[PDB]
Amino acid sequence: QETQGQAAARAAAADLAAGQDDEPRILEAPAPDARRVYVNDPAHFAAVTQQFVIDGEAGRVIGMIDGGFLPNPVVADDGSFIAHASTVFSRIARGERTDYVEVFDPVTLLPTADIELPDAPRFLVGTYPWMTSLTPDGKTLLFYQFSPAPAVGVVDLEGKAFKRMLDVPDCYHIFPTAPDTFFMHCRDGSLAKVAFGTEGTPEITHTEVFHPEDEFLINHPAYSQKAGRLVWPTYTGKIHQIDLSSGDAKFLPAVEALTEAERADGWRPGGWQQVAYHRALDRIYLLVDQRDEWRHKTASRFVVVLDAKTGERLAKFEMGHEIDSINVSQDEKPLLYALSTGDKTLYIHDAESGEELRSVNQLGHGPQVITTADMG
Amino acid sequence: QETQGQAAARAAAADLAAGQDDEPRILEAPAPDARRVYVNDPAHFAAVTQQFVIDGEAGRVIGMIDGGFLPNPVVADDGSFIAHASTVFSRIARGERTDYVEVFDPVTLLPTADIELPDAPRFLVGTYPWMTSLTPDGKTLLFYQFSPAPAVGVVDLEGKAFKRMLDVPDCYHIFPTAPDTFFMHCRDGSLAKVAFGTEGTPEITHTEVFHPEDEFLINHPAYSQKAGRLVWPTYTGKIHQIDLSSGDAKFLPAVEALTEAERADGWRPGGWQQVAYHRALDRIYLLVDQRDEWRHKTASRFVVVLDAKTGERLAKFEMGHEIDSINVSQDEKPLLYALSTGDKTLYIHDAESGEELRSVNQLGHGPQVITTADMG
Amino acid sequence: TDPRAKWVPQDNDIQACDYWRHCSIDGNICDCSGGSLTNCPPGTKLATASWVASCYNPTDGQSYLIAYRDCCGYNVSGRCPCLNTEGELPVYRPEFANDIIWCFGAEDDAMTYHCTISPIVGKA
Amino acid sequence: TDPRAKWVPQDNDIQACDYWRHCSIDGNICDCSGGSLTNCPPGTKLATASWVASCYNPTDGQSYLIAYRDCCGYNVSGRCPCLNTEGELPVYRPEFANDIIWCFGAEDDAMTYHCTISPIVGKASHHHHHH
Amino acid sequence: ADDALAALGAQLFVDPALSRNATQSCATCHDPARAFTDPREGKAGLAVSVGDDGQSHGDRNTPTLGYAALVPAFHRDANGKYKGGQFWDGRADDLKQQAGQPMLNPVEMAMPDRAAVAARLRDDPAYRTGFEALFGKGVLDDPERAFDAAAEALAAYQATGEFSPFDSKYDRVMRGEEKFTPLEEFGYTVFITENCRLCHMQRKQGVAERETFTNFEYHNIGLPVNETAREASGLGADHVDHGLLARPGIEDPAQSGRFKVPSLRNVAVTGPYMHNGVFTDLRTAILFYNKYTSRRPEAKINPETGAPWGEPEVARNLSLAELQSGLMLDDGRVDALVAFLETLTDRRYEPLLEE
Amino acid sequence: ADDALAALGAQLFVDPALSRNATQSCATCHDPARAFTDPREGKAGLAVSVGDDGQSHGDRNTPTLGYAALVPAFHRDANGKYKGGQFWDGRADDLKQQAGQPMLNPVEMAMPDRAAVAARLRDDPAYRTGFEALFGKGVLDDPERAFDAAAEALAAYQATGEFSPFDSKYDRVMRGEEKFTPLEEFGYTVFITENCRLCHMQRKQGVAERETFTNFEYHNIGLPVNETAREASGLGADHVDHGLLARPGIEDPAQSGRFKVPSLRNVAVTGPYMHNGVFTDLRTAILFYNKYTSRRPEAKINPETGAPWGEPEVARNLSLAELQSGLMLDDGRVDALVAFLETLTDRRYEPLLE
Ligand code: HEC
Ligand code: HEC
Ligand code: HEC
Ligand code: HEC
Ligand SMILES: [Ca+2]
Ligand SMILES: [Ca+2]
Ligand code: NA
Ligand code: NA
Ligand code: NA
Ligand code: NA
Repeated sequence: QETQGQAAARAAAADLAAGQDDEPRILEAPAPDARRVYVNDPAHFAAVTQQFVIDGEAGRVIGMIDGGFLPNPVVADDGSFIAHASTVFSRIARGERTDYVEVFDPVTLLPTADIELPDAPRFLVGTYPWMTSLTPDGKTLLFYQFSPAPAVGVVDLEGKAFKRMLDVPDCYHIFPTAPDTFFMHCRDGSLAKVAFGTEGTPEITHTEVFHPEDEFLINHPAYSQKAGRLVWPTYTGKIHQIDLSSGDAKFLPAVEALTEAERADGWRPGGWQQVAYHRALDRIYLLVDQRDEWRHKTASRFVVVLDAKTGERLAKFEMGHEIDSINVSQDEKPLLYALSTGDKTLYIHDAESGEELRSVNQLGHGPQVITTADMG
Repeated sequence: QETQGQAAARAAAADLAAGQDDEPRILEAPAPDARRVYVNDPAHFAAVTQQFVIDGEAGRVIGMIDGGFLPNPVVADDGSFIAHASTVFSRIARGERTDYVEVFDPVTLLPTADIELPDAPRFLVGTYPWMTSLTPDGKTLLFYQFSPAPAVGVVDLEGKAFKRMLDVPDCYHIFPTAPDTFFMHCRDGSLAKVAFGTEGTPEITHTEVFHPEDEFLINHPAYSQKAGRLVWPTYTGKIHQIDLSSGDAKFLPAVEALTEAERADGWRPGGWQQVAYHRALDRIYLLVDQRDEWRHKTASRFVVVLDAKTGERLAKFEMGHEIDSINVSQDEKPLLYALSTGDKTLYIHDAESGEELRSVNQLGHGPQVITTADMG
Repeated sequence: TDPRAKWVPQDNDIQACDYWRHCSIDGNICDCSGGSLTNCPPGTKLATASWVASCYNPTDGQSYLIAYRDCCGYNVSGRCPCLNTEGELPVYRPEFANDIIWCFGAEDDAMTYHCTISPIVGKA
Repeated sequence: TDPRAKWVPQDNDIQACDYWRHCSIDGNICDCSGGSLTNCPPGTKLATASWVASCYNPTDGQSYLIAYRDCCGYNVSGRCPCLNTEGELPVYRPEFANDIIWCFGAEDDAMTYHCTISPIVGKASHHHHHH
Repeated sequence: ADDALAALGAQLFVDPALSRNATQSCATCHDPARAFTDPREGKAGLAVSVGDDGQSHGDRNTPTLGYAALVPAFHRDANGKYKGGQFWDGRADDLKQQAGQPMLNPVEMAMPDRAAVAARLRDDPAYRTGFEALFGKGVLDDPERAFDAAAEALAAYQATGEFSPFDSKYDRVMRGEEKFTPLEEFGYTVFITENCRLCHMQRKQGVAERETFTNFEYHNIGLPVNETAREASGLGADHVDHGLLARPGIEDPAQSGRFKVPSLRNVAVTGPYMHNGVFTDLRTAILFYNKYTSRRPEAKINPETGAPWGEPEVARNLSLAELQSGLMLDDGRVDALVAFLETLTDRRYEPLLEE
Repeated sequence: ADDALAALGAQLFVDPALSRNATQSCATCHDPARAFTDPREGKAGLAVSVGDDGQSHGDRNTPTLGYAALVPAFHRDANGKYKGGQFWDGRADDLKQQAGQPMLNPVEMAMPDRAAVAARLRDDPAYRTGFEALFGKGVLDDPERAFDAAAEALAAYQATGEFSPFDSKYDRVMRGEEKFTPLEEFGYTVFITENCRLCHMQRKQGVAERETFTNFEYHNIGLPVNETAREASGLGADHVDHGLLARPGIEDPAQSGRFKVPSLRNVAVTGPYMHNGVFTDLRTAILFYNKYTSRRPEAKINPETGAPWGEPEVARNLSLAELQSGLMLDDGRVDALVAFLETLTDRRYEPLLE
């Protein structure tokens, strides 16, 4: 019930009364752990941006990382590093463009690598987590390029060097399954498996087509790399699941997040990061609300929780705020993270009861993306 | 009563209905005139900032210019160009620092010069207009340096090159009075005249001390280069006026913007740009309110207007908003500009009646500085 | 004002988020930073690529193809932000996707987003 | 909330703009971006330069010298902004002036402003500003 | 009278008597069975047409006459863009000024002079009656009046519905009578979102009444010489076709290498393509644009030859602003654009798409 | 008792029988009339002191003993910084371990050994009484016990109020008995806002109970050799004073050239300045720091000589983070710092201030 500012006033007054000395210095963040969460603020397309590093258990900002124009954040699942792909210009938002990847130490937040990406190759888009992706060994970062045509850049994080671009078909997003392989989603309704080397045409194999041309699959699917589970909602809350854990795509039965009566009464998912997935519990969380069909990027005030195997609904939480984005911590008794772009506030909820526990406000100008590590 | 957005909907619908074609293109801003006004947003110390170019007559944003960290804007009085001294870093707010001057065409807003300033020499401070100043011929830009000591940098706008730093005494601000001369205000209470050649120690002469040690002169005096009139309020609203038009300082009789009875009742100036000066009318405008003596940077809700020659009060306006900065157009029937940092809004008033005519909102994150050209 | 309600176009004010041609705009209306409905502000660069939507015009009962264009090479204007997504499809149907910074082709390789213009290019 | 009223210090919450040591802060409180009352957040650089104010502590009735320090090399935090000006003097008395970015002496020549810390260095009163 | 002028033009259009050796009419090179273009094979394939002497080749590809009546008369607009006119270089102001040129051209119909053309008209009792009814008695006795009247009649016939029927699948879809396939609709969406519509739509904005997929402007898209056509024409290895600059009265060197944007209507059936017939296939004409946008090696190679596209005949004044669009056309989008451009084919030429 | 032990130390302190030829006592070099420093002019001015033999000069300047009792025993703190001890290089752990060293140093009091010291102690009936009362019968017959006891009394005498009275103007102002002048107050504010307080203040934050204007750490501020003092010391032109690295048991190369931060109390009356007495005027010692900050050509010049300050004697481990502060002291700030430092003069030395 005592706030963090009140606790600190008490502590500082006791040190003053006791005559305690301490040296002003640069703090280290606490060690990365399951309840650390990162919030990125694309700032409604501003030329510079910010990421907030947060202790979810305390509801406290423990660090920040500056970024350039629409950067893509990634967080190693084991907690060993974080990194982003970013873009800057010689005079704020014009002149010469430099695209680069920086890797950071997760406790000092100092850059430990700054790697230039030649010929300005990043795709500049409102932030989609799976447009830049670590392989599961953490040694390689893969990023999407849209112009002049779809391609995938390969960055060697261990050797701190850009490696190559790969040409790909008309496909989007990058879900890595092995040191040398990832999947993309194709315009034709298939996934493409891409297996690449340092040089040479990559081996690209399409899966079966798995959805019709008029089912629209959102820009923010959840992907659990450690489970190889791709959880892909459509505009109506139908959920496609793809099991990539064998190294090939296996199509799981589709589930409906909303009932037929709810859909008839206008319930649809909506927001930005509309879906989360908890690996250990095998559970799916989806941001939903009553809305017109083309209001699919507006906030939502409800989260439905369902069993990924059977599709059975476990809960429907009333969030009590306008929520654009959700994610969960990957530990036992996980937290449900609920970010409001409009309130610039992260609301931290108990993922089992749905109760709001605490919140962190003043998170930049238009915070949109929540990332956690799967450390377990 | 028809808004600009309404008039523009009607014109667009008529073009459509008539089949009038028009080519999408980059517009030119209207010619600079007496009623153009520039609003600088330092954005509460953000690493990147914006300037808004506004037509004060229509109450319309006619253009923008991007800047770096705490830039200093200047506007040529004859309307031929605008410029700023700005500061960028190679990784947003960290890495190699570059300070530079850009000069812009006032109708295309395109940079016509980009002049690097060696060894990152700018003084980084909350924005004071007279910390970066043009000479009256418009051919030289002078900027203040605080570290390692007070100094003034000379930038040749005609040859597009930094020239040199001038060593000065313990003095602040820069009021140019000729192609080769400017005045500064010294810690000891005198003004210093600095006369500078193409080479040498400058010739530096002091006036006698014109204010005592316990009389505090604000960071934002009004200076009319065309009048050679420096108008410098103290924290109590006592107004020092210095005539620089003969090329030497002559100190005018001090005037009090507030009466003794008002001062006893807590009236004091307060805000950022607290004082404006209209040359043709020889009139002084001062933002004031009832305030504790150490709330001198808070908004004020009143403007007092007084005759600069006699010190008689001509008017006292209730502004009707929390105002931080004022300035006026330099034409007849001048506008009084009243900028609210908190509202991010420029309120545009008739300077004679004090009545609000129109406003321009959404001006950045914490806009603070108004600049007008004196084109008469 | 209910953000989840069906969007209702008007043809009376171009600076409002419900103006009919802004049915799939994502960003800022150029008219509010010194451009006009179909012209960029001074100092920006006009992209040559576009994004399309079919926008109903309540003035004449007709749907028109709006081929939006970004004005680029400036930090985001911050004035008259709007986000509408009528007909808007995911990134793999990019001709209708509006999170992409469509600054491709702008002079001087400009790729930062300032604001968007809303010119008509045909009937639906 | 009257912004023009005499400022009233408290000793119960360091994240609030009326906390007693913040009597001449200008920027953002470091404790709100991963620092603490007297420490910089990770990744930032602590300046050696400082600004002073005599800040009255309502708890013990003494006035302390707070020699503020900037944490530099990051964009402004945006969390817990505050501007107080108790005893604050114009730029030509720079020891007491708070619009200056006091990032001098920061490692790596960091000069951008992120947030400010509020340590005590001593007791005392100033001629221009004594309780 | 409107009918009568155009019916007189109909007879002239197919009359070989307007050629020196009486072997060639307008319809020889502008064959109505081929969307008013030339099916005959010459020394350069179909790239250029053979004249009435059976030997002389032109140096430009014979364009369709379909929809040519929608083009404005030649003028400089307020932005200083030239627009409108006839021939690939706009050197004729309008259809009437163009009509007499093939007749007197020694590499086409090759009549010696106006008097010889009038003497041919006079020989024919049907022309005496038809001309005199519209233009007055004695018209065929005055070479200048007779030549001017014949051009008038020809221009009037090309302004009829027969030349500009607006019955392509595209027109039917726009009238709500049918729907595009997903592939056609995709190609339409590509056409409008990529750079194509910056030159191949009538208007910069708003809605055209009678779209013909050209803005009537002059652009240099940087095409190479067609070597076999240029050898056939006999103009010489050192010749340069300066496009618009060659129009008498244009002196602006910025107009060098600029050619009038063709209407894309019937493009599917009027190969080969560009002002010199340099590309055989419609796909190749589309892939040419990727040379400005793609970095792939394939983008620099003409798929018909396996060789580089070639150095521009005029390597200055390229429309780089429009051409350097930042986005290349992948194969699925080239497929879509071919499908869409096939929808611009008039109904009566749909049978031609098979081949 | 503690009183008695110090009273014994008071006797020893002024006793020249502790020197080989009986020509000098502690008080000779640490003169109480000069804040316990050496007024005598030798071959290098007042830079270094002459020993009992009348010819030998040291290589370092004699420090004040005022306030030396506030320095903690030598140790290495949790951040790996050495702090405390005695001598400019910290080679003695505390005042007790220091006191015996001038006695036996051939360039100072020059006694041949502890036994010679004991013998001189035994010769004095007042010492037999005084030492025996505190340490037990026969103390003076045992050279080790005698010498160790003499050092204990001397350390006790130095820890009395007479060495550390806290009666300077600065002290009176902090007790609220009087006010700084405007210049002195400016000077104090300069000292706190500029780099000086990074090294010359007991604590990092909070309020010190008995401030002595040092943090007790070791720094290399890049001082040049004092040429005439080095010549007078006889250590040779090839000698390098390695400061703290010279303490036995210190091996870490990063301590080379570092010296103990001196207390600034009575600084106005204890010139010349620095470990080697190189600067005679307090204003010159202050101006020295401008060499790391100012870009004016005069910053490179020692005003006392009109020539460049000179290369550092040890050109590594300079405390650049603290020294390169980005801010020059202009003349007005240098005047204000002098005025402030003069307020740190003990009450009994205020008459020396002129
Ligand atoms: C082959 C020997 C031809 C005969 C017989 C005629 N035309 Fe033609 N036509 C020909 C070429 C090679 C060209 C382009 C030449 C160039 O310099 O650009 C043309 C062009 C026209 C045009 C212009 C169409 C456009 O620019 O879009 C028109 C209106 C035209 N031709 C009409 C026309 C008439 C009426 C004819 C009989 C009098 C005639 N042409 C004969 C090839 C040949
Ligand atoms: C202006 C800069 C243009 C853009 C952008 C595109 N086109 Fe174009 N096209 C243009 C010109 C000036 C010409 C004639 C060039 C010459 O000198 O011959 C063309 C020609 C075509 C053709 C051939 C038509 C014919 O020969 O009758 C086709 C099929 C064509 N253009 C298609 C096309 C497409 C699909 C585009 C977007 C990729 C495109 N053009 C862009 C002018 C310009
Ligand atoms: C001149 C010949 C001296 C006599 C006699 C004594 N001292 Fe001294 N003292 C002298 C010097 C040159 C130095 C510094 C030498 C060095 O290597 O650093 C000292 C130092 C001390 C200190 C240390 C103070 C400090 O580091 O701040 C103490 C406590 C001290 N001296 C005490 C002392 C006593 C008790 C003496 C009589 C036995 C004595 N000194 C004699 C110069 C000379
Ligand atoms: C740590 C890096 C320091 C900073 C910053 C300042 N001083 Fe200092 N001071 C320091 C040391 C380690 C020493 C002795 C150096 C040596 O080897 O001899 C000093 C010395 C002084 C002196 C001379 C005192 C005396 O000899 O008794 C004075 C007057 C002095 N220092 C003052 C001073 C001022 C005013 C400063 C801010 C401008 C300052 N110092 C900075 C350690 C450090
Ligand atoms: Ca053709
Ligand atoms: Ca000394
Ligand atoms: Na050929
Ligand atoms: Na010509
Ligand atoms: Na000397
Ligand atoms: Na040693």
